Amino acid sequence: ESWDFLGWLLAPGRLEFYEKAACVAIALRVLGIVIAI
Amino acid sequence: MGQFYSREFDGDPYVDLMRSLPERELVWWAQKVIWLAEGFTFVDHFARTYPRLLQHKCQRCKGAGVMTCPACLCRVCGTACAWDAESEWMERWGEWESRLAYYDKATGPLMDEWYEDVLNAGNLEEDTPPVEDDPPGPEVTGRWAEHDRALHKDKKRMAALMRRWGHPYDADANLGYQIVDPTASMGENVWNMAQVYNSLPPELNPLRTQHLADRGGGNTQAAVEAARSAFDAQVVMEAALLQNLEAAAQDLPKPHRLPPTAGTVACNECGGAAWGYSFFPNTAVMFGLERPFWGDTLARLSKYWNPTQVADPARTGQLLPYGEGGLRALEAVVGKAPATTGRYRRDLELLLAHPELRDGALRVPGGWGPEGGLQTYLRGQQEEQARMQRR
Amino acid sequence: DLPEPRLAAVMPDAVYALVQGTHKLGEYAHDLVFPPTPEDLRKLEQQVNATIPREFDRVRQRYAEGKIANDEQLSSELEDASFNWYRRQLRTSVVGATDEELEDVAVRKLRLEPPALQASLQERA
Amino acid sequence: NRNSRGQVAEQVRAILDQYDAKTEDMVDDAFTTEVVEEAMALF
Amino acid sequence: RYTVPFMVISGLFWMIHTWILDPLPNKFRRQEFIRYRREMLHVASKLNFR
Amino acid sequence: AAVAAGWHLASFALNLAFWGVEGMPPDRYWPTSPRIRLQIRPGRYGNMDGGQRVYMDYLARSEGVPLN
Amino acid sequence: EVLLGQQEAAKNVAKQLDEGVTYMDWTYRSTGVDLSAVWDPELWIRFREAVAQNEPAIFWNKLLDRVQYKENLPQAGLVGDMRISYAKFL
Amino acid sequence: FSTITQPDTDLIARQEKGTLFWDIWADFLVTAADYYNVNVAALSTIKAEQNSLIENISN
Amino acid sequence: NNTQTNAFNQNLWWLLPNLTIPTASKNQIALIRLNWALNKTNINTFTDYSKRNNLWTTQKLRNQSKLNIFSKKIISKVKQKKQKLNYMTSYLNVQSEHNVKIFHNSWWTHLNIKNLVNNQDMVFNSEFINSAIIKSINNKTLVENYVYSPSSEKETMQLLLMSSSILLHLCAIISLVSISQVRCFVKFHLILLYKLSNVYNAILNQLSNKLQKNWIAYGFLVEWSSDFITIIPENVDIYIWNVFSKIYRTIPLSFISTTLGP
Amino acid sequence: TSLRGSKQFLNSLTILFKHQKMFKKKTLKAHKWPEESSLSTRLHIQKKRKAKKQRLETRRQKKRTRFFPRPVWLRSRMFLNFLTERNKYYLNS
Ligand SMILES: [Zn+2]
Ligand SMILES: [Zn+2]
Repeated sequence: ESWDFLGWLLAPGRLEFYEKAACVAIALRVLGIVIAI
Repeated sequence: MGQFYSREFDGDPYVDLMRSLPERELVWWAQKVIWLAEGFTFVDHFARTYPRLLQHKCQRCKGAGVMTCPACLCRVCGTACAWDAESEWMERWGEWESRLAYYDKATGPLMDEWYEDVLNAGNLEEDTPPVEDDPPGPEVTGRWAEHDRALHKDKKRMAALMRRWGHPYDADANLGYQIVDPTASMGENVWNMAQVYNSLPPELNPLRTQHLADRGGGNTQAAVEAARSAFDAQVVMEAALLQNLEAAAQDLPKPHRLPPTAGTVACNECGGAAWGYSFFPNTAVMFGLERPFWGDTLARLSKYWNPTQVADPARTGQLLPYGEGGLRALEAVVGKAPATTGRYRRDLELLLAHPELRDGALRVPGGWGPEGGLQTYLRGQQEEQARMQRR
Repeated sequence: DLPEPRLAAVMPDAVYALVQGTHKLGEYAHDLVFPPTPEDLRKLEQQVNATIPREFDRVRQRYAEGKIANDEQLSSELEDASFNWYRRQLRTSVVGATDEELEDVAVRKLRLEPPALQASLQERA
Repeated sequence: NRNSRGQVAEQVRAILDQYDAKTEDMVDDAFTTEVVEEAMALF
Repeated sequence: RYTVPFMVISGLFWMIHTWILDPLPNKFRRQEFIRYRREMLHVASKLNFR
Repeated sequence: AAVAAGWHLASFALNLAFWGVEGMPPDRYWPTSPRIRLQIRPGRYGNMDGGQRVYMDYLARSEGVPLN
Repeated sequence: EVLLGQQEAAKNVAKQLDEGVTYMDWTYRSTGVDLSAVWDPELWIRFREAVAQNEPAIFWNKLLDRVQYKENLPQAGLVGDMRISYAKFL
Repeated sequence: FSTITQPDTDLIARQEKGTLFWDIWADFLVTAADYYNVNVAALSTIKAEQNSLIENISN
Repeated sequence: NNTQTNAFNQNLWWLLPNLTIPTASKNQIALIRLNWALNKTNINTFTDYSKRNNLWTTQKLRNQSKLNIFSKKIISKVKQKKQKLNYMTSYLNVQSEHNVKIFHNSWWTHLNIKNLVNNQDMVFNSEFINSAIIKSINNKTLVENYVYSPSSEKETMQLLLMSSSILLHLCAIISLVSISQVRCFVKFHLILLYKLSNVYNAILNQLSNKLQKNWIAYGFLVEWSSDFITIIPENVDIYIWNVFSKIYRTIPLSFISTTLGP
Repeated sequence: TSLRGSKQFLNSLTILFKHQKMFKKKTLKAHKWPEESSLSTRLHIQKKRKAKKQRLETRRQKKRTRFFPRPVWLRSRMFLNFLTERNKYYLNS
């Protein structure tokens, strides 16, 4: 019942990094589609 | 980010593409950062999991490091601990609770709004005056009239409280105003806690007794410093215990090998190490064969708990079981008598003698001795009743 | 990994969405390989109306077939009824239902008074 | 349910966040919901 | 048990640097690419036509 | 412990008697460079003009001269 | 998709035979991989109950307790070197 | 040595996208050659690149 | 905040105010006490996205200015109030919904209490492990009855154990570095160590120069973006190969001496 | 003079609620082991207050809001609990 690998992978600091990287990836995917002008 | 424009980046066709596409340049930068972090994640996972293959425990103590006492289970055991003494449990917990009440911000927003109210005494948004007008007479009896009078003296008693003690934030009884707020960042609150001595209660704060720096006096370096050092050692030992519990929760060997206690001795082979790393990987950690089968453990324990005699006790002349000495309305109706109990006998007798101590409005601090809780409250009531005859 | 705002919310939201989508696919399949008989009015009434407490009787009489209740007026009356029930249950939690305090806690919180089995089996069953 | 100290802090924050007819038909349980909720978060 | 965590880490980061950040589909993708201006802008610096 | 350390010292003294390169023929299966042994060449992606400067600085440091 | 509502009382026996989905004890003799060493039958049962009752907290609480196990360690009442003894514990 | 001295993520990703751009979709030289090219001065801002591109879109 | 989940976070902890066995041990104990506090503030479990907060906060705050359906709304409202009662009272037959803790989750994890607990710096022993391992190898040895139980036997099993351990460690290292992101990590660390070695070299050789007889283009972009086969001399490859071949040159003779001995 | 409880502290939420907030009538007989006049008056005041808050006759035109003549009968007991908790430091030896 102690899921050490998943608790380590989903640690709050790593979750914060994944949020930041998802923000940057979504912003740079939008910037690249809305440049169709 | 404006980079990849000079001659120093001439030669790669994809870089030649990224010259005129800033979105490609930004995609490259973000992707390189993400790839580097993924490499960090892979390496950290390897560095976490590969030492688990190298851990081997002692086969005699099964990785415990302590064995059951040879005698008595004493001068061969360990030296107990601080918390085995049952007589000091309530005092230790009372001092710990008094220390934790400094840090406790469970009533945080309530004390913050009280602090704002006592800071700006110009509030508004009342919108209806409470009626709340019935302290009827100093006459009649019962419980309702007494509780209602004690509830109606709330304003004057609160004024007395705010005059004698004031706000906890204005006297540093609590942590103060907004210093540790969640949702800000783990690290801004760490900075605010490291600011002055916010991690210590004022009973151990160094900036409270430095004014007594001449000649020592009340032992600001021998009593307050000793108390602060003991408190820090206790919280560090709590962190060690939590790390040991975390390692025990995932079946891993414990990192901190604690000394043997009053029922245990050190292992014969380890001496207390109980496990260690080695060059040779563990073939039980690998292949999943680390824990024994339940039926095998049951068979081992049954055979160990049920010794058999293969000699009839008539040919061998044995008439007694193994051991020394050999020849030889209580405990069968009610069953035994408590042994750890007995220090609470006086408090139980006083609670039976005075049923008013069972009042729901009364909350004593707690304790068993003459000093603390029920006996302290009874002595205070008796002293008040004796001194009201002289006044 | 997922939508931006926080990963601490979208992960339970995704788990809840997976569970409810699995429930909604388990349903509509047991209404096609086992379509509803009058059970659709029997098990959706009575055993559901019993779970509906008091303080909703007024809004159930008014909005349903007795009057009209708009959209936000209906939601406002439902909120008022829910808060009346919430205050009633807070009072039932501390001072009890229409019974004394020696039954509000002494026999209820302290789990004395063992459940009625002899009386509920002989007199009823 | 018995709240730990952190969950008590969450309760105090929720209660202190939340908000931010004839007398006859008025329910007998007509008390101040916020005051009772906060007096339950304490004690 | 020893090999899946690497796949989990790789997939978890692949969702954020390939699925969301930079995709790459096949087939007819003319009208979506401004890259071809630069691509035809460097054709004389690429291999002799053949 | 002296026997184990003596075995390790005997191995080290054998390596000392080996000393350098003298007495050993050149081997066509084992050239002195792993890039010769394998097939590792730089290609179109990765090589850039500034890389010559960086290569010059790394080669200066590897040869042991403090010039760049 | 289809509307062929077949009726048979052996489908209850087949659903009971889908206890292998719960326990994964058939996996080694069928594939070679002993998935019962890593499968969580309690978590599968909680997921099944959550799906059946439309109450996702039943599965989510167990999953979060499995993931954040360290935060489930006793942090209340264990303050500052709370060791008794082996002998006092006995 | 052969494993550690191998292309990393940046070099591998610049090897498939670079192939896709300058190697797979650079086959449009045969298209633009059968319709019209000048090359050479098709660099810079000749303004025939725009006409060739819109003719490629129109097909 | 940026270096939170990394081993390079226990180096910022030593750059705080005073916060006050050696002084380094006292500072570490003080930092462990600072981590123990702010967990005793009981703010770590609070999350703005908890279902508990969405029960009160986002239910009074959403309305704002701005069977069937009715008995599907009534039951939903009753369930919401039931969860609110469970979160507050001794309500029964209600199960709560948890939240992901994201603040100060395990304060005891990012601390090195080992050197303090084992009574180092004030002033247990391993190696029963390998003795027990080789003893078990000898005591069981699997018996090579197919070679009619030869005399050496234990030597063969010990050689197999050493070979398997060495090969497992080397295979783990090779499989780890076979990942391209791990190669990116190695490249980044090599660049950092090169620049820091240049700093060391600058300082040291400048001192031993005056003591004799007494921008991103150059700064980590053209190195981070280039194939490291390009910017690496063949001199260092030849040097590493020569060092390796000089170290592992007596292996045949030492193997023959060990196996041909007693 | 030392730390001890008091009956004037009124630590019981049941006391603090049957006296100040909750005023209902119970009809049953006891099986296992309070100024009704005042209670009825307080209940009627409570009903008038709830009614007024329901027809939005208050300045704050919301049915439920946060009053700020904050209850002394609650703030005082919170401060009493904090004082008795932090004054346990003098309960040593
Ligand atoms: Zn042992
Ligand atoms: Zn003993």
